[PDB]
Amino acid sequence: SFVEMVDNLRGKSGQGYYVEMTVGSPPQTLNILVDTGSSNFAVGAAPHPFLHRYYQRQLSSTYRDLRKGVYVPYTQGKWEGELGTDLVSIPHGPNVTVRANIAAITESDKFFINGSNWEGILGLAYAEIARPDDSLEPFFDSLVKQTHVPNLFSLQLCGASVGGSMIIGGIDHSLYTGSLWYTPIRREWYYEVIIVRVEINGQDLKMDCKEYNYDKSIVDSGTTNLRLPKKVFEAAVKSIKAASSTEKFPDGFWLGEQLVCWQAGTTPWNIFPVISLYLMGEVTNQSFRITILPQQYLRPVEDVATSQDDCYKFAISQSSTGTVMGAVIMEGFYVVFDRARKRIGFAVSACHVHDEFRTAAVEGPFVTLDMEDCGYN
Ligand SMILES: CC(C)c1cccc(CNCC(O)(O)[C@@H]2C[C@H](C)CCCCCCCCC(=O)N(C)[C@@H](C)C(=O)N2)c1
Repeated sequence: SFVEMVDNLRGKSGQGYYVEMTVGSPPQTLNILVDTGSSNFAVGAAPHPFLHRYYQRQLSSTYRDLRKGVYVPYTQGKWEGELGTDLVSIPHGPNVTVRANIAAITESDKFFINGSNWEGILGLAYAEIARPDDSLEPFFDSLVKQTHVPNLFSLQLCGASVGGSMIIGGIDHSLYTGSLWYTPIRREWYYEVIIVRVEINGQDLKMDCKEYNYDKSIVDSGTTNLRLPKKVFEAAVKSIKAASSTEKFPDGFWLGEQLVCWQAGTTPWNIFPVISLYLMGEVTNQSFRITILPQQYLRPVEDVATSQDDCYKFAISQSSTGTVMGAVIMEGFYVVFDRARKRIGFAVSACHVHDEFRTAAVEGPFVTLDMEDCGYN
């Protein structure tokens, strides 16, 4: 019955992936951004220039006020609203209805995106990072408690306008090839993992592996880019610059500001290196790696000019709050959030990214000593 959930995600490049949901009685249909990097379920509940529609509490006979305010500040963007509960369903999901916490967004800043087609956010991470506090039960915890849906879901985000799948309650084996490789969830707040080694074009960055996880590493479908701590970011940019010194780019390109362009069909993919992230495995001294193609961290963008060339933005950003494995990393992999077994699985997606001589990969096993020391304390 998982086939009913295949291809239930849609989105625009750089504007996230969303699923169709209904809230209230009678059902109100809304597109909800799926975000594994937060734990609040929130919807537009008041007019906004970028909102096509929104939740109208007054029309829901099953709405209940919680008489408590709420606000969420993300790394970029924020909103504030009113808490309440209502009945929720997922048309292209499991065949159930749950009573869930809903933050009715009444005011927001640089959160909704002009013409993005989604009107709310579904935070899939754990209660610990829920606002206002961990007693506000997140959506997925409610789903699992109230129904027979097993405590795991999987995400297949397909790249370049974009689509994918959120398999709720299980794993759909037709969505990936090869074996699934699992990494422990270090702590149940964000989906936190431990990166134990980083290579660029097969060259180890040779840093204290604690730097990779300073101060945490998370898997976050609500973030576009791969975000790296200052020290790691500088090493990676230095390495990617050197591999691609055949050509020249504005330095604002390396900051994610300016885009770069090439004559349609002549993007010089070969001069951009592949990036390998090694993740802590399930057995002692064992890791596995995921390999990222340049087609993943060079995000295609529409050229606002009279030209119809190939234009891209550098989708690796500097971070001050740890490593973020964002959407461009998850694209091309099938990612299993196995909450029941405190682990996250990776496999090559059926909608994988294609190069001519190179391929994205999930390979193991590897031996890695002292992986324990890579976690930050
Ligand atoms: C809420 C708490 C727990 C919290 C606090 C700080 C950091 C985190 C880690 N997760 C951050 C996040 O992924 O949830 C948001 C989601 C977003 C606002 C949701 C709407 C935007 C979706 C499409 C545009 C993506 C551009 C982008 O990449 N962004 C806008 C990053 C910069 C970001 O900030 N994304 C969680």
